[PDB]
Amino acid sequence: VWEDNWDDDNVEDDFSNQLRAELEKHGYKMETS
Amino acid sequence: NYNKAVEEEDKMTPEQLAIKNVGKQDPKRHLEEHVDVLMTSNIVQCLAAMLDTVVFK
Amino acid sequence: DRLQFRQPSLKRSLMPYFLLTQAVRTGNLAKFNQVLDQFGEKFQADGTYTLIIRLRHNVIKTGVRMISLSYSRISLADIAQKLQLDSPEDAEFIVAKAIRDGVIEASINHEKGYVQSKEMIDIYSTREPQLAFHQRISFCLDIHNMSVKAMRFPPKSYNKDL
Amino acid sequence: RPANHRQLTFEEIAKSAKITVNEVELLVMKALSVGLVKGSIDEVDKRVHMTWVQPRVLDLQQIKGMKDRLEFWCTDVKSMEMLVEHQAHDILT
Amino acid sequence: MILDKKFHGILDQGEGVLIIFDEPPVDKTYEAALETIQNMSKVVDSLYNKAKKLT
Amino acid sequence: FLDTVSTFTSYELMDYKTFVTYTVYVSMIALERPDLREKVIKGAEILEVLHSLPAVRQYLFSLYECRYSVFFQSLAVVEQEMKKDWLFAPHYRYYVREMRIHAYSQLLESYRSLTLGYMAEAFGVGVEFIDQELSRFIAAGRLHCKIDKVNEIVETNRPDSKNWQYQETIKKGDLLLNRVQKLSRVINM
Amino acid sequence: AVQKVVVHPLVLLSVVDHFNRIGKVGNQKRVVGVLLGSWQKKVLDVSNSFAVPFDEDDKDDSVWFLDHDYLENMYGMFKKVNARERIVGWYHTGPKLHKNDIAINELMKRYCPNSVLVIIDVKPKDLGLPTEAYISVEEVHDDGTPTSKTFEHVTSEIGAEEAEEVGVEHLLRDIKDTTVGTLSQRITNQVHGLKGLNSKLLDIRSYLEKVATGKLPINHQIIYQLQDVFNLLPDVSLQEFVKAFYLKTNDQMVVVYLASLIRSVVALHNLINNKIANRDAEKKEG
Amino acid sequence: TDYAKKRGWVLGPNNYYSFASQQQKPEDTTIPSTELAKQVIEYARQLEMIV
Amino acid sequence: LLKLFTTMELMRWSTLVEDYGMELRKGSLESPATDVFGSTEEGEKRWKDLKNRVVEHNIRIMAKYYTRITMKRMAQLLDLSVDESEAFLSNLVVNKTIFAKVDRLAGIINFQRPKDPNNLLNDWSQKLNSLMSLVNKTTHLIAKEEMIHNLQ
Repeated sequence: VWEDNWDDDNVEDDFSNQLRAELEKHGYKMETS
Repeated sequence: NYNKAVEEEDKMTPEQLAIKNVGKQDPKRHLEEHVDVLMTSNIVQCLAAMLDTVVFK
Repeated sequence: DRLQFRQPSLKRSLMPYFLLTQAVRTGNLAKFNQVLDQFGEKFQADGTYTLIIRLRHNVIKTGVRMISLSYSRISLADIAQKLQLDSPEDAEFIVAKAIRDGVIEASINHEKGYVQSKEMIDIYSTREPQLAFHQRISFCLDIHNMSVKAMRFPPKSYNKDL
Repeated sequence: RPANHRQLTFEEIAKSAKITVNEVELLVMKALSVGLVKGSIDEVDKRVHMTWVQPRVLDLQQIKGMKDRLEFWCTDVKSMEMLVEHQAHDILT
Repeated sequence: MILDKKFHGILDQGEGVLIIFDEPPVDKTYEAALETIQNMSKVVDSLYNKAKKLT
Repeated sequence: FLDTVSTFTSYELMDYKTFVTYTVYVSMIALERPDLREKVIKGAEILEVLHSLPAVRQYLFSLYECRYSVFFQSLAVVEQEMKKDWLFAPHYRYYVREMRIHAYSQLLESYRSLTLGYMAEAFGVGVEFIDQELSRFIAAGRLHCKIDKVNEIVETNRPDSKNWQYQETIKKGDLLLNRVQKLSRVINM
Repeated sequence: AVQKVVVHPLVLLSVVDHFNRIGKVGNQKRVVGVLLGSWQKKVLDVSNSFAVPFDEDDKDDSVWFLDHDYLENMYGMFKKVNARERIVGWYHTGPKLHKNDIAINELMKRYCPNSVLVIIDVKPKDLGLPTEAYISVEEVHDDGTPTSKTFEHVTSEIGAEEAEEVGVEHLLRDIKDTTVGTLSQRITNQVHGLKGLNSKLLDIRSYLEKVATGKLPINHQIIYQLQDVFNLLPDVSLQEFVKAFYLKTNDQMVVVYLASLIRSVVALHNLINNKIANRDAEKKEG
Repeated sequence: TDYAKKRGWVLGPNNYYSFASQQQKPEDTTIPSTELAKQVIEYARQLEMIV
Repeated sequence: LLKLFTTMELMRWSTLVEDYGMELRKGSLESPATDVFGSTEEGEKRWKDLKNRVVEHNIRIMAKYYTRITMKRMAQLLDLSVDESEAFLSNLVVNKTIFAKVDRLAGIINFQRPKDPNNLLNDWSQKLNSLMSLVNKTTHLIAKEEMIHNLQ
């Protein structure tokens, strides 16, 4: 389905520059933020 | 509920109508009944102006 | 972007323009301004750099349009600092230009220096509905009514010969 | 006042009856206890809303106002009858 | 228990306001939506018969 | 995957533990609370196979229990294990966003107004990150109505039942209107 | 005692006979007829009636002429041929209520039980219902006036049981039945404003006239309830009823979806047969 | 000076006050009911014209 | 008995205190008042639950009237603490108080203003008012039109 590729490409491509995953960083951001 | 009860067969009508196209076997018209349903449904439209007159003056 | 086309030509042709054509959505001025001229060879060497030199000033318009599709009310620090534009003059000016359009509503307030807002953009649900979708009922019944004419006349064009 | 914001407040009752504010609740409680009025007010701030009541003696300004409002209602019903029936009779019959 | 939808209610943290509401006319939007979805296939099938008989 | 009772260890394509490990994502994310309570929580399948790996029980009782303090600390295992797979890696971005918006709609469903204190302490993350999270998921995600920030407290209204329940057909009314306009285009040509 | 009555059109067509057998003499006074019905059940049901020679005087109004032998003979023979119906009251065709009606009705109050009175019009020009049941009962007045005969209005309906509907429908062949739909509804929605306009407009003129130019007290006490009921609707601002307008307007939207969708379903057979029939008749015509 | 005679507003204690802002009273639902009745007349007309 | 019959006006029980005292003093009639107070606890339950029974029964009477008595002020006029009024509400939760509306900020209660379904409540009221004006207007119109005929 190419309809969902607009949002998946929007957020996926939007995060391609920086903070792509960001899930591994929360473990370090809990004690610092 | 009756409208959907007819549309469940109207979903099967385009198959036969898409196969034979010759002759009519079902004596039901499926049109004038829905027209009568619209006639019973037009009471809301005809009486809406009546409520507009009762509320207005 | 490229969604329904899978060919190994538009990918390689779009690789240099990809990072910037996605960078337009976020709309960062200082960083992407250097990112463009950093490795920019072909898309800026295409000639006379007209549409890209207009794009460098169109980043703020696409960004404020992304704000138009985003929340309506504007803050003094959070979104003004987020958009790299700390100026209460052109902020309230452009927001006012969005209020005079008629598609949205907003307000301005000044109590201690910060710009407050009630940000009540609640839809017309349970707020003057008859005046809200009255023209929707009239217009939809006019189009569907001329559609009823469009299903009454073709039968006449059918029985005209017999 | 038959119309034009019939809703009122206890200031007129306490002012005309020279009674305190603590006794207006017993005053309206007795008014509802007699049975001549059925007033039920859903107010938050102190307000006085009434209901059906009968003069039982005489009202001349309500006879003149009865002729004015009556003639206005009649000419409005006639105006709607001629307005709707005017073109409606010609297009539907 | 509200997420289980056993009764009408909703919680609150900032103000603690409790609001209870319900929507009685449920059988209207369901039958209407079923009529729209079922009739979409009727109009599409009509466009398939006309599109087949024309081109 | 409702017929998993008749499944057995099939070394041909995928092992049973790999089939459960692969279906726990589509079942854990692609289903809501009533769908889980009816399908998997009522069924004894996950009740029998939960003893194989104790992590799955944590990701199920933590999600169903709405405990994000352990969900975000242990979510890194789901992030790392989600990728590096043959067929399940290229779609790892959809499960993350869909699960985050699903959890935000789950907690935000039964909660009308939410202060930053109970939210920051509940999720265990800074306010500066959830600010842009909700900022991107209100316009991009389109989960609820306008957010309130006058007192630094998330307060929504969500009038999506009374009027919008009847307005769910306006899309089929407009698209059906263009479709009957095309029906008018078929006339005489 | 009696909440509603049932009057068959046979007695009013018998009044048509009263206007038919005149003979062009030039009198056409208020011919009094002896009304018959069934007083056994709580509801009153008139089946048929007859006439009695009734003549008044020109100047003196207190003159009234009745007959006991003719009433006992018509009631004896009519009771012999049909014992299911007995005497109930009488009725006059005069449009005006004269003072002599207490003496005319007093005879059937003494000899007969409580008689009902019905006032009709000699010319079928009144748009309203011609039958009004006026019970002859004495009511206590609050102002202190002596107890006298009071005519209280009892509601009435014009219906036929078995055959008179068939006979009237066969003799007319022009009137239409209920026929729920567009015409039977829009006709009422168009002419109803005149149906109330002629009555209310015809009443407020004599009303406002007798307000200032009136004497001989007409029980002004009921006028307080008149203007009171008129003031029971003090021009509501319609603020609370907005949601009700949203509900009725939502039902209007439902009727819109039913019309557009159902008519869109009806357009199938037409918008298909118009093509498949014309192209095949054209390609196979020659 | 020019805006005091052009706009014609009030001058407070070193502040500019704004009046007649969102103060319009909503309709009494009387006129839209009449135009709805006229629209119903047009619905009986166009829906029932050829008959 | 007449005060306890119907339309119980909000009055002070201090006027009844001396009435019950003299009810215990006089012996010509209703003499066994000391026999009513024979037990040390039964009479206290009859008195406390009696004043409670009337201080709740008057609430059951005024609950029919929608005048919004603002019981917050009534507690001030009655000179009693709000805690035993909350206990009175604890008697209302078993006294079928489900038809009520309270407020978090203020203390004013509302025994009316429901969701008001327009198809039942406003429909019923509009039926009684509109139809009552129709048939009621129909009675005195032609009735008076027949009353003015006697002048000729």
